[PDB]
Amino acid sequence: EIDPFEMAVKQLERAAQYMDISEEALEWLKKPMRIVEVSVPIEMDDGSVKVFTGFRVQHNWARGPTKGGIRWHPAETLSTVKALATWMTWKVAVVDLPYGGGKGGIIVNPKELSEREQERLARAYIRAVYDVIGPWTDIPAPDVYTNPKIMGWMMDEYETIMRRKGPAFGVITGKPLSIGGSLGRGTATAQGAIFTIREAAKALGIDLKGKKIAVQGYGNAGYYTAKLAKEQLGMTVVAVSDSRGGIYNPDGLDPDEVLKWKREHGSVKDFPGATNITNEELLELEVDVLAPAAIEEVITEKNADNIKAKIVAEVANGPVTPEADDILREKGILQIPDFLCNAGGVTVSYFEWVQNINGYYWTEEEVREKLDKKMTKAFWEVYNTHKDKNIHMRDAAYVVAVSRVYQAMKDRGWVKK
Ligand SMILES: NC(=O)C1=CN([C@@H]2O[C@H](COP(=O)(O)OP(=O)(O)OC[C@H]3O[C@@H](n4cnc5c(N)ncnc54)[C@H](OP(=O)(O)O)[C@@H]3O)[C@@H](O)[C@H]2O)C=CC1
Ligand SMILES: O=C(O)CCC(=O)C(=O)O
Repeated sequence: EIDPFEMAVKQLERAAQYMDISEEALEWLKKPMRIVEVSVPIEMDDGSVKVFTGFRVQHNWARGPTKGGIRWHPAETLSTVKALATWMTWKVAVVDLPYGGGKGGIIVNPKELSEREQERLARAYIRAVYDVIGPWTDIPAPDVYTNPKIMGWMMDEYETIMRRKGPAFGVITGKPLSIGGSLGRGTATAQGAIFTIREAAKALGIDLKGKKIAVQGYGNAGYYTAKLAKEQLGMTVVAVSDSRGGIYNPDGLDPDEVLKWKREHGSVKDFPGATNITNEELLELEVDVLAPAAIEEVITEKNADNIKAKIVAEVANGPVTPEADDILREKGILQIPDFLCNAGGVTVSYFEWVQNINGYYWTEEEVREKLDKKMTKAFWEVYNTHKDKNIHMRDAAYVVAVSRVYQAMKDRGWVKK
């Protein structure tokens, strides 16, 4: 139940309800512009040939070449890929990139595939979808169960097929630094989230120096968010959690020590000098910034009234339900929309694509400054729409993104109204 695509269409329809958009443009936006389903045959280590199902959905390319990652998950469906491409369209539109929306995926369990089999899978996927991808057509990226090594393999296969007739480095992002990689990719999402948190604090008029932050989820995104907050913003990290449990310390925590203790003991549980807590009561501490960077849909009707965070930074992909959205807005809580808070990753991916296209590569400082400018401008545009239209922050972000895409469509002459 609860079809993925249908939910995206519903959301797109809730967004259009707050803005003036023609019916033909909305109907165009409700349909992906191109969907490609291909068979991906690879040779297994036992010599047998197995055929996998691969997807490549390009939702819209009015603003430019489509952008989106490739997922290798056993539960991947065409509907999920279409919904994620639709969401990626708004994600690149809100942060003002010359990109469209795209997405790819292969129905495969990568846990049971060896390195050689994974390389064969990546190369065969490239051989299957070469005709619909390119540096100026469709730029894939890392995603769940996919890493930069697979990006390098895919880029090498694309370069082999294209015969080095153009910027083969720019066809795919997230590559290793040795081959067309970009500095600052590892901490892109956390850096963008930190920039949006700083801008939100500036908007609310509060100083983050010496304040408290709780991060729910301690993956790369959560750990880097906590570390960057403590370093740059000067905030005090109070509570973190893994999939198992959480810890509490009112005097503060050192993210590096927590990470060191997490990989050593396999979990964040039972950290010395800290009190063991659960995610459900961790979301309820009185803090100024709360950053859910974990399992989706963790804030609902049950716990919406108990949130005491002044700012909620949705690092994860939609951890707050729309009814919880309304409840939090009624309480005077500033929410950064999920596809705006974690837009730093796609922005750094765009920077990598620009570097590959141009043949000139930037330093860490230049990438950080450009990311700062882009994220600050996007957040301030969203907040200004919020204030002007008297709508929710998520609604304002949807309004901005759909307005940009609609203007791009009207300029091309695709829609006459
Ligand atoms: N990675 C990125 O570049 C960006 C990520 N996002 C979204 O953000 C989130 C984090 O990013 P990512 O680095 O990929 O995640 P990771 O795979 O690196 O880490 C996953 C983490 O969340 C924890 N977790 C899983 N389920 C729960 C749960 N039910 N309760 C509490 N903690 C849980 C895991 O715990 P444990 O350590 O015990 O396994 C782990 O700490 C994801 O949801 C992702 O989709 C979007 C923006 C870009
Ligand atoms: O870099 C990209 O194009 C996709 C990265 C991503 O998964 C994201 O930013 O949500």
